[PDB]
Amino acid sequence: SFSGYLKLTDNVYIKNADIVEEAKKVKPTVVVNAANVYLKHGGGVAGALNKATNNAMQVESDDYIATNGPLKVGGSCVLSGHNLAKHCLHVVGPNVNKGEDIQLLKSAYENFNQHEVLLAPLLSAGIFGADPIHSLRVCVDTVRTNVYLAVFDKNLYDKLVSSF
Repeated sequence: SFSGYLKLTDNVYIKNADIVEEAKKVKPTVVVNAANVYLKHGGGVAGALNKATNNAMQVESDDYIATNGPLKVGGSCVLSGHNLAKHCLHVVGPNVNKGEDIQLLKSAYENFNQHEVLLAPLLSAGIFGADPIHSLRVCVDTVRTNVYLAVFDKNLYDKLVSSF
């Protein structure tokens, strides 16, 4: 199972790790993707997860969008985890860099409560533009299921732990 995590709360754990490498090692039931409404996995965590699946995640996602249309900001969908996990929970956090409402970050984290255990990134962090310290706070105050957070950046990981 998950190893090397620092326990933050009863159910939230954190590790300085590449979520792709973490998924390949653990092969969790659920890996969370930092998705956009179109499921266009171009950069950040989404681009990295999609590249690890040899673009199979993007092919599957384009078929999902053709059938269902875009997700809502704060919403999610469950798709295959391919070679990374049993399932991928594509969750759309607000992108501050597109003027999206940061209060939708709580709604985005509520999607995690439908899964008993998840490997996840901090929603709306990185290229989505939100403050990762705020994202971790919303995560701990919203997610009640077991969430194993992978923070790629060591300097950000240290700042998150030291300011928690």
